[PDB]
Amino acid sequence: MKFQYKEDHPFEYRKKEGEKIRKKYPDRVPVIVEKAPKARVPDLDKRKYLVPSDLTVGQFYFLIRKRIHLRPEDALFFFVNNTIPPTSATMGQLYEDNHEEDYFLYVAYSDESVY
Amino acid sequence: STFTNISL
Repeated sequence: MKFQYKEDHPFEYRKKEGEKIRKKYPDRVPVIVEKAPKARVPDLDKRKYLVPSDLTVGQFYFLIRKRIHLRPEDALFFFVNNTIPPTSATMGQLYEDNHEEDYFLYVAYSDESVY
Repeated sequence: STFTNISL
């Protein structure tokens, strides 16, 4: 999927951090958020997040739109494992169903509805 | 490497 976070961090390091943070914060989930390749939108100022497990995917989506300063008129989509996630899922549910072997959840965003 | 915390 090409996340710069993976390019910058050896797997063993990611897995150790993800396991530790999930044990430490049972009510939060570790999430990497990055702009998809080719997307015509801003990069986020931060890519590594600790997100409340009860926040919904839809709420997190609107928060990300604000953090990249997107006008409400503009398009944006999330991709998790190359799939647009259900907006009513909580971030904890999305994490449980989609975290990688390093215990991080990865979310890409794009102005195009295809990753 | 710090995490950015999202508040509820």
